[PDB]
Amino acid sequence: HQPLIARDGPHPVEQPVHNYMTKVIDRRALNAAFSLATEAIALLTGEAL
Amino acid sequence: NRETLDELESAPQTTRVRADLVAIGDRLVFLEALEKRIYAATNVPYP
Repeated sequence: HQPLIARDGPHPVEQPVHNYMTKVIDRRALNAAFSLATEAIALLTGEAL
Repeated sequence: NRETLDELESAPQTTRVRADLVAIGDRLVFLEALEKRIYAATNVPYP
């Protein structure tokens, strides 16, 4: 909402103005991969002991 | 005939206001730049 100043003279009389706007959230997604080693499975899962 | 009466009445109520006072020479004066204060969003130019 915006303030106004009251003018005196041949200035056209100003009346309040209001502003409604609406921005849309930008979207994104991120990545990474820690992929495991074959033998390392057969160790930590037991399965090879 | 040396008219000294004049007028002094209410010693008016006072408030503490944030201002900017600078001493230039022997005088104390207010530094006012009123744009953000009043002219800011109003579209009226700053005189």
